[PDB]
Amino acid sequence: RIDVLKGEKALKASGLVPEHADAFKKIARELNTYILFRPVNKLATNLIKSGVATKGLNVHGKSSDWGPVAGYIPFDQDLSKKHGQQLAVEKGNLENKKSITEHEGEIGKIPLKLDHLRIEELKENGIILKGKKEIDNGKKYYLLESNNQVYEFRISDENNEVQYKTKEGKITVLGEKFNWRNIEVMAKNVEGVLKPLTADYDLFALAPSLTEIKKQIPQKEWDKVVNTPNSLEKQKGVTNLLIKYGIERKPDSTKGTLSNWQKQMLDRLNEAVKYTGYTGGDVVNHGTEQDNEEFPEKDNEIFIINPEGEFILTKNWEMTGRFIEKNITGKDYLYYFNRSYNKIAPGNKAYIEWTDPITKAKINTIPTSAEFIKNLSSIRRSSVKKIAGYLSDYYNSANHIFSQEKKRKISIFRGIQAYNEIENVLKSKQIAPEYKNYFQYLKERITNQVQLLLTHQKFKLLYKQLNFTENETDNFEVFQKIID
Amino acid sequence: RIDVLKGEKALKASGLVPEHADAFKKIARELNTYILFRPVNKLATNLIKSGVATKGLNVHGKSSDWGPVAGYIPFDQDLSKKHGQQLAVEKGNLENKKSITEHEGEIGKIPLKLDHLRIEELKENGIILKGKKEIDNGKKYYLLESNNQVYEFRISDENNEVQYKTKEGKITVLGEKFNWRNIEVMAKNVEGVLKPLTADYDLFALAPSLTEIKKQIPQKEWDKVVNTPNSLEKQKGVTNLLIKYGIERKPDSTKGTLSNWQKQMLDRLNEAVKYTGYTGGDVVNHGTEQDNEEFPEKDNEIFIINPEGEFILTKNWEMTGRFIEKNITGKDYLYYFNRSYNKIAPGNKAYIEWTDPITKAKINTIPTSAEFIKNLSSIRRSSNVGVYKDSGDKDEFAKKESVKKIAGYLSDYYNSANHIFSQEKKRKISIFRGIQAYNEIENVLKSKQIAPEYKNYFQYLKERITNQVQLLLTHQKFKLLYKQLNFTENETDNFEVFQKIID
Amino acid sequence: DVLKGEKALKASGLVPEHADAFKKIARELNTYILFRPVNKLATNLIKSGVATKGLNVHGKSSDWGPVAGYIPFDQDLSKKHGQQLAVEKGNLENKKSITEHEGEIGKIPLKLDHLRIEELKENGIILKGKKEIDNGKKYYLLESNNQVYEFRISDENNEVQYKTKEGKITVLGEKFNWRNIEVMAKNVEGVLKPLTADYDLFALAPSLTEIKKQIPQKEWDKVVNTPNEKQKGVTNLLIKYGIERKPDSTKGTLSNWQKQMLDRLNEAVKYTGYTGGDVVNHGTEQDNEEFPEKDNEIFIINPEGEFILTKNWEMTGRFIEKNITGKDYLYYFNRSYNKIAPGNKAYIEWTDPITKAKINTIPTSAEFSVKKIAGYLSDYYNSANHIFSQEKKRKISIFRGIQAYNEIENVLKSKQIAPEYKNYFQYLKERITNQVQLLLTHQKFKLLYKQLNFTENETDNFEVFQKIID
Amino acid sequence: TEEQIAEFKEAFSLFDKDGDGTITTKELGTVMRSLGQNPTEAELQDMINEVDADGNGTIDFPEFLTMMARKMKDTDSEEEIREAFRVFDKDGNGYISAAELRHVMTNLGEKLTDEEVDEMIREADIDGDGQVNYEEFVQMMTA
Amino acid sequence: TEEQIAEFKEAFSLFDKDGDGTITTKELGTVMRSLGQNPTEAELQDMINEVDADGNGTIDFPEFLTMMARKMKDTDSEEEIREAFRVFDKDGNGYISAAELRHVMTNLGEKLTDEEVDEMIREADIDGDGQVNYEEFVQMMTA
Amino acid sequence: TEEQIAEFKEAFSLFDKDGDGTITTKELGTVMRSLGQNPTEAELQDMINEVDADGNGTIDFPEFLTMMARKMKDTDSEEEIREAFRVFDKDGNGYISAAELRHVMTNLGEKLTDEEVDEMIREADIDGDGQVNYEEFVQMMTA
Ligand SMILES: Nc1ncnc2c1ncn2CCOCP(=O)(O)OP(=O)(O)OP(=O)(O)O
Ligand SMILES: Nc1ncnc2c1ncn2CCOCP(=O)(O)OP(=O)(O)OP(=O)(O)O
Ligand SMILES: Nc1ncnc2c1ncn2CCOCP(=O)(O)OP(=O)(O)OP(=O)(O)O
Ligand SMILES: [Ca+2]
Ligand SMILES: [Ca+2]
Ligand SMILES: [Ca+2]
Ligand SMILES: [Ca+2]
Ligand SMILES: [Ca+2]
Ligand SMILES: [Ca+2]
Ligand SMILES: [Yb+3]
Ligand SMILES: [Yb+3]
Ligand SMILES: [Yb+3]
Repeated sequence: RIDVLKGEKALKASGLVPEHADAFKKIARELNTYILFRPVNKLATNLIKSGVATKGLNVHGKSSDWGPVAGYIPFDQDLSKKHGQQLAVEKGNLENKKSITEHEGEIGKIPLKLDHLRIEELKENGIILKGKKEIDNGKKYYLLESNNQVYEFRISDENNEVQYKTKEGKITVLGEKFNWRNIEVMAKNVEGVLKPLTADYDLFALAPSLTEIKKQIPQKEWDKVVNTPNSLEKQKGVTNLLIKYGIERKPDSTKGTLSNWQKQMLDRLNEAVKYTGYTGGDVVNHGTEQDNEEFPEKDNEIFIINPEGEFILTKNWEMTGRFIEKNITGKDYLYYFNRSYNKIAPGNKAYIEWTDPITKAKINTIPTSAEFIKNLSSIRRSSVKKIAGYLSDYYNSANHIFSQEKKRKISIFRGIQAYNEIENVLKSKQIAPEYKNYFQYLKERITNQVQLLLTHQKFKLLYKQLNFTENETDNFEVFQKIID
Repeated sequence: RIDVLKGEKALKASGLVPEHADAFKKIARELNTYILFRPVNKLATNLIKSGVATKGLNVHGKSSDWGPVAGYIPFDQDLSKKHGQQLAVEKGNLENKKSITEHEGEIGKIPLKLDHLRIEELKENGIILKGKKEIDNGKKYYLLESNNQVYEFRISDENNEVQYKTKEGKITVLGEKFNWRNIEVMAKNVEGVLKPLTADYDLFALAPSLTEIKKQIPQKEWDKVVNTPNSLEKQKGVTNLLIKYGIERKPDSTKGTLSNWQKQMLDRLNEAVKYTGYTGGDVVNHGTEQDNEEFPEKDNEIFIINPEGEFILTKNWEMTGRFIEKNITGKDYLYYFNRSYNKIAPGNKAYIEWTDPITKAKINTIPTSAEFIKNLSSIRRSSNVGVYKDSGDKDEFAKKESVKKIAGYLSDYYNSANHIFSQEKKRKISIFRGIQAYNEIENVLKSKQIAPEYKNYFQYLKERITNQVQLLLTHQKFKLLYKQLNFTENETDNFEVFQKIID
Repeated sequence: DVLKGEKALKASGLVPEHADAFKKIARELNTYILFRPVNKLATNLIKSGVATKGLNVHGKSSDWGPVAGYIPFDQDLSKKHGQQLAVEKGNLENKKSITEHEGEIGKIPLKLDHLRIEELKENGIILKGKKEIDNGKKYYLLESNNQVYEFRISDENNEVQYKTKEGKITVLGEKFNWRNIEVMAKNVEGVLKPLTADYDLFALAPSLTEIKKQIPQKEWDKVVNTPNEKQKGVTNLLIKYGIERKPDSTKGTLSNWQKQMLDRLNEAVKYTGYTGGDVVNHGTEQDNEEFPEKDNEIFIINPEGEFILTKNWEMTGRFIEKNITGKDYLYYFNRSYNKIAPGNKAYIEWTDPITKAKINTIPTSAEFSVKKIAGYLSDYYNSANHIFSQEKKRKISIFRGIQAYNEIENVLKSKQIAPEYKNYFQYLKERITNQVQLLLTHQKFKLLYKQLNFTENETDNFEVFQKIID
Repeated sequence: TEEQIAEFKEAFSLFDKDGDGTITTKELGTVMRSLGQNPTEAELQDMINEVDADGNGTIDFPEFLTMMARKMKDTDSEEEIREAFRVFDKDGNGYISAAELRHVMTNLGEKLTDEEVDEMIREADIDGDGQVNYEEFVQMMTA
Repeated sequence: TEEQIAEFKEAFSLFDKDGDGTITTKELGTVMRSLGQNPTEAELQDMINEVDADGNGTIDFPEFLTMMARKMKDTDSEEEIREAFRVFDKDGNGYISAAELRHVMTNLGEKLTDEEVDEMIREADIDGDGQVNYEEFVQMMTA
Repeated sequence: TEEQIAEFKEAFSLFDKDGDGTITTKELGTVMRSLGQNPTEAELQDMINEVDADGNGTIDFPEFLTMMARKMKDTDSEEEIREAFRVFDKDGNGYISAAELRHVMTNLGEKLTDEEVDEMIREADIDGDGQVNYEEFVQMMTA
């Protein structure tokens, strides 16, 4: 039992527009595939529902969750959710400036106008309050308050444009100060007219049923594998067929990096919400998060819609991990996790951890020469050949003509072989402090692996009785008998 | 009508030393040229007047506007105006460290000494207050206060050196904490002696009279161009002199990037203030801000001195724009605005907007074959590079309909050959050429959705081509006359019907 | 104006026993030992045998809250608390330690042992407060005068957890509920053990005798037994075995003798009962050229065995000057001093006698048919000069200087000379002036320049000047 | 710059029924013309002969990229011109009018007649709109 | 990437009794094999002949660095595979079992018999542990 | 190393009545000497003959920049020396005195006489000031 919210309560925290979510159950079910969304700016929801357009990959400015511009994409990113975070604000603005220039006529900015109804919406949510009136150059304004301490906001009675200025003696994060001026918001060009943008639905991950993936594979391209006398070169093409149509992903022009089935699924989603009335366009604009390798966001609450059509909301990252494990990656569903996890994401240096079974095993599994070499590469950030060779001997596909009983033997030996060509390197010179550890490590691994193969059938115990001294098909003779 | 301050009140906000400003009226007038200054550290003014030297391009540390070191250039940039801004402080210091090392013996730092009179000046301005006395190692000190909460300052009675330390439990922006220690200030080497520096007069922009620029042109060279037949090459001749002598600029060694007339004007300015007594040296050390393309500063208040000799102080950027528009760039005066405006300044990523007519009209203007082929490049940043030919998945198709014609047809629109025809003719041949391109384009979109953004580029061209044509037409008589025209068979025939259609 | 004994040791941060133990080595090896400050809240942990951080861990320790004394993974819980850039730079460092050194370094939940809480209560760092129950689990709040975070400890396993206060925001602009406090740890025998501040050594100044002892009796002889180079044969046997330093990874850049001196220091501490291995993991700050730290208080233990604690950098400089670099002891100061350290752009100043008496002159351009460009004019220090007599030299010298006085120097009005060059030549001239009066006063520049007229090849005026020796 | 080379690359691959990337001098001109230039047949020879010693008449990018790397030297004044345009346009309407052309001229000494003026405008005018737009002002300054 | 070239550099200097840095084709294979590859003698010729026109049989880094700069193109799918491995391994034990191999298969249409299944495992299995570890899953998908 | 090359560049162009940038071996020495070096006529040949196979006797920068790129290897100890100087100078006056030279020596074993000492100072002394300044200490340590 995990502690996750369900239905109504969860949808509430998801941020998606109810109608849209309900509409999504349909696709989740029909296509038997889990749909997971990253949080959605709650103050964005209503805007979305009212048909406002959402931001695509050509807009990386962060939305706002406070003040009159709440729900929109303020040009001045210190008015966004990243308010007060110098680096984020700065990185945020550069992004907007880029959106404005590298995409002229595509994206632009426009003054924020708070419609009569929106002010109301905001009053309820307790975000801002229409206050006392003010007159400034023969012009009528009405102050708009917020518990914020740096800025002061007001709205024009005529055109309903909102303006803001820095408070007395107060200073912007970027160390600015200014008087009354319009609040610009990111907008996209729609039919020659510039229309404001708002948060979109960011997909955390799409987990389809293996079967659903099958439908992606062409009926005779699969048979040309299924129906193959051989077994090895089959299990390969069957896997490569999973990859190509199920796993592999590619950088689309504006949809970011996503796969092909994902592209479809994407369209179904946007379709679904348009049938409900969404006239803003797409609500989902790109690949998913597990492919967002440069700037991974680690959210606490994930909103999941299972192929049943139910609503679940993981409470915390650790939990989201469980859910995915118990109900997806462990239940015949296609799933791959962000390649940056367990590494330092290049873009924002994020370090999001995730459970990776392959690693778990590392401790009991001797390495391939490549890994062994590539471990000597990334160990050069600050020298002998029979080892990497032997490791290449351990993993030899030639073994596919021998018997398990044989295999273990030849392997058990090959391991002991390497454990030797290694033991003597350390018996040799200290070389580099960290290189010493690498071998004390290999040793243990090689040890465990061997010791493992042995308990499969019958380490150091049988290590005192073996040869080092004169090298061909002879030192291997004694061993044969030793294992029996 | 604009809300700008004038005279005395404006001068007050300008920061320039009164005498110096008055002295400037002279040059503004005499040379019939607008002079615009960026704000000047008000707490720097008096220091300047008292003959303190100003900082040149070899010193990028920011001045201070509070505390005892107000007006000077503190080595510890957290004592400057950028106080409390970690990144700015840090960037500020690196700059000082550089000034100190990459310019040894040229620039240096020295302890700040507050002269008996300066303390007084500071007391009036309400910056610091001489407080209680203190004795610390047999040495007499007098506390100096400030409404600041991080630092504490005191001054030596003997040599008048000011020291400062961080308050109890308080922490520096850079996360430091230390006890009493001298306040060092940037200084320059003058005759083997190190003298303190202060804010200089940064010129926002210099707008001279076209005529004044004429005096720059050698009367002979103006002749070898004003004396010739070719009516068209008549203008092009002056245009290039106007440039060569007033528009072009170059990177000087220490004066940054400025033009030649500007170099002169610069000297007149420094001359002028020396006539009044300024013994510090130059008060103006660099080209104007309009050439400061890497790190543009966007100030709110600009101080302008018109060729009349009056003082104006724009209240805000938007206003400064108007002023310049209504009284300079629209009144026969030479003016060019920072090339970084409307772009992302490379240095500080600033994005200062300015009104650029050329653009404000590129909506009713048809693109150049080049002002197109180049776009196709930029828009090629949202895809992978490979082969222009054969871009489809199918092997039966290898070409995006109207590949080059759209370009050529644009090169046809802008043909200098048209200089032998009549306007009436021109509009016609052009109006057509446009409709021609609007076709070779319309069919590209009619062909395949090629790239999402490439689609927009054409929906754009379309509109433009549209406006341009529709514009030429209302000059004399769009889609209305688009239904009745040929596509199907391509030489001097589809052009015949058109002829009559326009009448 | 420096603290001494007990009082100083108190401020040093070292574990008393360890310091006392150090007197022994300082004395025995006649060598000054200088330590940079040590996190006071780290002291006790060290003493209780906790392991210290080596160069593979650059996260900063903490000096407040339950995690005080350790290396929090979340660097906003460290001493750098509240310093966005430092926190961020700190974390990246931890992330790196965790990844680029897998299985070597790791992180683990912080557990506050029954005694530690007590220790913390005395130091007045945290207080065990009211109880709390959260999912059938028993917790006890731990307070701190901090305003951003809130801490609690589990009664079962004694794990400490923390969360951000209501409406409060992390420096990095975060907010989260209850979660474990992870701490940097190193792998020890397959088990992950927590780390703490080490004993970062400031400097080491051995009795000049000691570096001799370092030299092999042979290599020394082949130059001391009248092989007179000697004059330079010594300095080089002084360099290679006393000044020369080189990288090393586990330890950083340091010197052979230093390496040894390390070992003795470490061993020297085991004896007191220190379990967690080494406390001195790497070369001295004077070789930490990329990211120099400028501390206020330095802890010094003189070859006598006494304890001194400089109060401030300016003072630490004096101490070193009066009692070390001026008293026959080997010492070299961080090569980054007086320069902009590359790594952190630090600019720590130090007194360089060489720059002291910098009123002298040599290959400048350090400043960056018909013979006029050629000729021997920029070579004041003519090696071939030991042939002349001290008098000739001082006499000829002045001449060579003046030779440069009006060389190509009077070119003060070549086209448009920048105040930068003039300033130099000027200065240079200001040098040649003093770089003469001395040679004079030794045995008697603004003396007589009217008795000098250089309007011909230096050879012609050569005779002149020699006649001016009067 | 990146865009620079990027631009020369766009046109180059615009017309090239060669495939791999090698055009002829029979079209080299059209390229430089579509890319905003008006070279004379005399200049299209002394260059395609200095660097192109192949004697085959085949041209690719690396070669072309270098030719442009020379011409675009004392002509890259694109800026100065654009600024100058803005100088004439007093009313800031985005176009240069006769009245405007007058002032600039008269203020520079050359006093022109309402006739001569209107002559220059028409000459420079290419669309017949009765005014000079930047694009036109450009051609007129670099033909 | 840096590591990429860094990797090719590690092995290259691993075996080279030449010194300066020049090996032979008599060992070129061993190198590519120790670095995780199984090239055929037919491919080790048509390449060492295109770039190596020296006719000496001497090879260095800059040359080798380029060959790898081609092969590692439509094979760098290391990721996709590694991910696929994780897809089969339902129990997340780090190894692929027959039972597991079954599901993936049956769920993809191909219904296999407890015999055929155990055949595939045993074929792919290299150590005889009775299961497929990533390393093995890799070889089986590459070699 | 920017400054390094920058330094070798300063002197190189200091004397060169060639113009473009090509000097002779008749002056190559003067260059290396003005740049702080004392090479022997024997070393100024075996090098200007290995890299300079032109047989013309013409030298430029790229060539020179490489020669220096070799000599400045086991001599760049500028640091170590400078530090050593500071070690002798106990009084921190910036100069090395006989008294000082004594200690360092006696403390290193070699007990010298007030005579021998004063001999070394004078030998190392170049200006006759009766003391050794860093510059001098340097020359004395160069060879
Ligand atoms: N496949 C992908 N390709 C590129 N970027 C991606 C991909 N998937 C995710 N990202 C990164 C960011 O997705 C958009 P972004 O605007 O940053 O979302 P957000 O931060 O949730 O919006 P908000 O700020 O409007 O709340
Ligand atoms: N023409 C130019 N070329 C290059 N840089 C320029 C030009 N004009 C201005 N600059 C750049 C920096 O100007 C000086 P700076 O001293 O940094 O000004 P400031 O910030 O107003 O000084 P203050 O800090 O002394 O108040
Ligand atoms: N010889 C050297 N080589 C390289 N780096 C060095 C050397 N000597 C010192 N350093 C740099 C930093 O020493 C370790 P560091 O962990 O940063 O100390 P600290 O700052 O005192 O730790 P603390 O944060 O735990 O109090
Ligand atoms: Ca106009
Ligand atoms: Ca026109
Ligand atoms: Ca498994
Ligand atoms: Ca196996
Ligand atoms: Ca001395
Ligand atoms: Ca001397
Ligand atoms: Yb998104
Ligand atoms: Yb300035
Ligand atoms: Yb350390």
